[PDB]
Amino acid sequence: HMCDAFVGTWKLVSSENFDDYMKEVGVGFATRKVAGMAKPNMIISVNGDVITIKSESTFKNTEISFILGQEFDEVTADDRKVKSTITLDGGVLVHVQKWDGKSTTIKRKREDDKLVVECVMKGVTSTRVYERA
Ligand SMILES: [C][C][C][C][C][C]SC1=NC([O])=N([C]C2=[C]N=[C][C]=[C]2)C([S])=N1
Repeated sequence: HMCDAFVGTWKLVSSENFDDYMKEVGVGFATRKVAGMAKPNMIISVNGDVITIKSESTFKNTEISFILGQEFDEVTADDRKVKSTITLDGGVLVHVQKWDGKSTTIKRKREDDKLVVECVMKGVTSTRVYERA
């Protein structure tokens, strides 16, 4: 019952600073535009120790599966090849991506009836709020 409050199908309801976050990450113009237009559903499931997170939109359908604390290689929606580790820290799922000497952290937390995603790259934070579908 690790992560139960995260499990489910979630729909994006608001975004702030995502274009600026993607700029800082290095996402190019055309991908930023089409990805910033995405209205993703985030689908989170658990089977034993394996957590799966899917992001589905008209831009891309992506899926990762992982065990907490155990690094994996990921291809991101914007085609970076990154090394990822996801942990649960005080109720927050913390996802760190490392590539080309850079790092970004994506945090997922439950707040009221929302799932709030905070994406940080150097000084820039984007907040992406989801509700149950
Ligand atoms: C750069 C990226 C792009 C994307 C595109 C599509 S939409 C979406 N997806 C996803 O997954 N998410 C989570 C994350 C991850 N990573 C990073 C950040 C975040 C969100 S909130 N949204």
